[PDB]
Amino acid sequence: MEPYFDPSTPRNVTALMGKSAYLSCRVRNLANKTVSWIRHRDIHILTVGSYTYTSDQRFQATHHQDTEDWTLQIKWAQKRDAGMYECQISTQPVRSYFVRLNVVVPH
Amino acid sequence: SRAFQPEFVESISNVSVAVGRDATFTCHVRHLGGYRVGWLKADTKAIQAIHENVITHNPRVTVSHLDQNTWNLHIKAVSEEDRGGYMCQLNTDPMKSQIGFLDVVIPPDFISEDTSSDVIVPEGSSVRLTCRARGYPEPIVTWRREDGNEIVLKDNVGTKTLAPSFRGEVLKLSKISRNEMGSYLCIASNGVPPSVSKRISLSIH
Ligand SMILES: *[C@@H]1O[C@H](CO)[C@@H](O)[C@H](O)[C@H]1NC(C)=O
Ligand SMILES: *[C@@H]1O[C@H](CO)[C@@H](O)[C@H](O)[C@H]1NC(C)=O
Ligand SMILES: *[C@@H]1O[C@H](CO)[C@@H](O)[C@H](O)[C@H]1NC(C)=O
Repeated sequence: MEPYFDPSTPRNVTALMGKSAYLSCRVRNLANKTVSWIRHRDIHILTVGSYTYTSDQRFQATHHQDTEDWTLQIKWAQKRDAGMYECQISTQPVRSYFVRLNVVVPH
Repeated sequence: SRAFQPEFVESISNVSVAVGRDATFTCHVRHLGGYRVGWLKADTKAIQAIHENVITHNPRVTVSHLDQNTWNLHIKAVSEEDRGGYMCQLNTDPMKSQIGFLDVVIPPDFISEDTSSDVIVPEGSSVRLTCRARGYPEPIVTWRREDGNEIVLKDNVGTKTLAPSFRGEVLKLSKISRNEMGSYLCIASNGVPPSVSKRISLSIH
């Protein structure tokens, strides 16, 4: 069967400025496809699997094997980082799962 | 290895090819160094490839580079769904990108369901000769007598027009005389080879 996204994967994430942001992406039946993170505002490829494409060293994707979660971490989150992000499975055609990040200040 | 980032040398050329032919997009860079050329489809954001690794499971998509300045994306046997913009991207900070566009044209091809067969009709009758065609851009149909004589177009009010060709999918012949019997050719053309032509015999008794 073809891969798919866990629909429980949160579509709306809120991080704290200066802290790390975490965008989860749970995938089932990945097989030999890859899970990639894309930033929408400039269509910048961030990560492909555990590989990091962006030169912004704040980014890292981690494969959580126990939950099959391809989590994106954004260190030193800034207001500029807020907006829309895409988790993308390399099927043909691709599967996409949209996640919005919010960056706020405590209280 | 020192700090000055790569640059695009020239834009991505727009590409226009017919279904089943091969398309290549090229990204011309300078001083690429250790940065990597990425490719993706702009409209779907589908990642195609990074450096020499094809990421899409589309078997028709591959990559190559002529040299360290000339990075290619190859789309083999193009299809209608490959139509769109293809983004070349460098993992500099901040990122730099260029887009080229692929247009997928289709050569003319008749629709057998609504193209006329050979017909035998009484003198003085009216006949619709039809050749419907499909393709992109939309094909135009041209009618000609195979023997080079003129097609006779008439109105209800008693006037006839003699043209060596008639443009239109439906050739309407009315109050036909024996002089109009013969072989009619409809040619569907849209600039995308090959053109298609059907031969229709009109018999008038
Ligand atoms: C996303 O979360 C923020 C903070 O919790 C909230 O203000 C916003 O309304 C949420 N967006 C949607 C579409 O629910
Ligand atoms: C992924 O697995 C399928 C299984 O049929 C195979 O055909 C395909 O070539 C594989 N792709 C890669 C990149 O290994
Ligand atoms: C390619 O074609 C598109 C229209 O589909 C046009 O908007 C664009 O400017 C063209 N690009 C170049 C480099 O000619």
